[PDB]
Amino acid sequence: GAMNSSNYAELFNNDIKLFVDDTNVYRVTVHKTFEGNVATKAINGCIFTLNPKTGHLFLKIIHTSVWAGQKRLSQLAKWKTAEEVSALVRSLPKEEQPKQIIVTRKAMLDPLEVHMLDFPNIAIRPTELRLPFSAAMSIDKLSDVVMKATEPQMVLFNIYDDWLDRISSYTAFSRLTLLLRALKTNEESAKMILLSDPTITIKSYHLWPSFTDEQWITIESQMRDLILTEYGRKYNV
Amino acid sequence: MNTVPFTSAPIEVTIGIDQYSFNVKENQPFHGIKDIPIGHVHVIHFQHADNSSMRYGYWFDCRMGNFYIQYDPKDGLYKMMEERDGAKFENIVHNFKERQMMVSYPKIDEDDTWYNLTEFVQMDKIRKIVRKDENQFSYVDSSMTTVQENELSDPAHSLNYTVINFKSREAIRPGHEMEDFLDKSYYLNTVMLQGIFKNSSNYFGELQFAFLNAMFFGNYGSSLQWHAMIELICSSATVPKHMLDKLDEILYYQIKTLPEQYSDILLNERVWNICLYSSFQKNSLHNTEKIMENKYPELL
Ligand SMILES: CC(=O)NCc1ccc(C(C)=O)s1
Ligand SMILES: CC(=O)NCc1ccc(C(C)=O)s1
Repeated sequence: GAMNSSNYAELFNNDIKLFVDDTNVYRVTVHKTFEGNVATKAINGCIFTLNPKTGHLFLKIIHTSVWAGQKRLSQLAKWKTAEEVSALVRSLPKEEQPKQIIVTRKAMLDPLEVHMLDFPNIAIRPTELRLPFSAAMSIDKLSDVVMKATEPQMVLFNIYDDWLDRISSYTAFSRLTLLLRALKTNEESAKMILLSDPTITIKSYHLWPSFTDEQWITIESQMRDLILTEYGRKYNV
Repeated sequence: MNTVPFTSAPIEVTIGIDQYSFNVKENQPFHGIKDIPIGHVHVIHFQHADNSSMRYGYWFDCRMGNFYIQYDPKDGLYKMMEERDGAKFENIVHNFKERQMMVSYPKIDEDDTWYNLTEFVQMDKIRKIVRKDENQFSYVDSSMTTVQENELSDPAHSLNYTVINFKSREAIRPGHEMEDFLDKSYYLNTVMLQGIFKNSSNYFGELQFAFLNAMFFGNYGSSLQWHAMIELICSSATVPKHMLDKLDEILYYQIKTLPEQYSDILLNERVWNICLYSSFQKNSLHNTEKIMENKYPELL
């Protein structure tokens, strides 16, 4: 059934699984028309499909042209997400396909189940975890490739850079979720933390800075402080 | 008018005949039911006084033979049987009427209820859903499961209902996943109506058969089937106009006939609110929505 705290380690076993987050598929700016009505302008988005064990993010970029002439776009977006995930699985060799796909929003279950009826053996699951994957567009390099896109495109990123050479996937996932949670709670503060030291660079090909093990501890602690911080500032504690 | 005689009534039992029912006491001198309207299918059903577990009964059509009821003390139930010796049957029936040992099927002459509940039900088609071809009548009881329920265990004792499954390859065309799931007209009209049933009468007959078995026997899988066949129509944007008008009448008389105190277990809140208030057909079932709202506004 659903994925939660009790069965957290399942994400790092050796059954190939993917998380799908659809929260950045359909994105709009809302603006005033000349007549003073409100209208939306869609901007490019992406599907966030992540193998948590290996770090691979199959980022499918959703170009705004896919919404042209379509109605009910928030509902279409969940079905478009499902169609692209289905296409991805089908593109992959049988031995590389998800044994499970975990959707971060329950509204994706029926769209995905319906698009994956050809794959009765892939479990489509929800999760009770509040995962921060919506903050993926606060990763500069991911945001750039989405906004620059002029056509549908899929770009694979390792979201863990080279961390798995030094830490486990459990730990790399925990780092990733703390970074994203921080970025989601205060993007300016979070980014300041990540980049305050110009000597630690992001190697062109990676998403995050080349922190040493001890620098990550520091970074991770500061991200915690931030999330505690904004929590007070939010609730006054 | 036809007759279903009883050999005897050795055990105290509540006897149903269509939507009517009466108590018979252990060894009370009861020899059956007379004046049964020809032209309709009928069901004669039973609930023992000592074990209200297992309602059971027989669908039958008096035009298909001479049928009687005889308690079997080994199997412990009232069994329907066919009498092939037609003169023996006429002789038996006549004696029991003369001694007035039969109850009369008590139809009010204004009352089209039974017709309106069985307009599309046909005993020969009943034999297709309950398979036991050596008898012309069909046995159903509370516990019988459906073919679909058995996919999700004795196939001989199953209700072979048409498989309806909205998240199935049959229901969903490649490339129209969203369209076919949100508007089931393809599944209703092409897969089901054109493909399996052939016509809406057949669709209506299975839907009617499912309801009556749910109501008379509290057969759960039948209730699932009845609700599924409703929801398939209500969730289709493109339904022939005459089918919608007929559905409204079917459901109206079903809701009208349902026991007031059984509505909590026979009526699916989700399906009915969806069908009446959110579905493509939310405006098309005027009679049904009006009787539902005045009789079971709790459910909604
Ligand atoms: C679903 C899944 O994780 N499949 C395994 C991979 C397929 C392609 C990959 C790369 C490295 O491009 S990883
Ligand atoms: C044949 C089948 O499976 N469905 C169509 C039906 C028409 C009438 C039926 C009953 C039971 O009277 S069933």
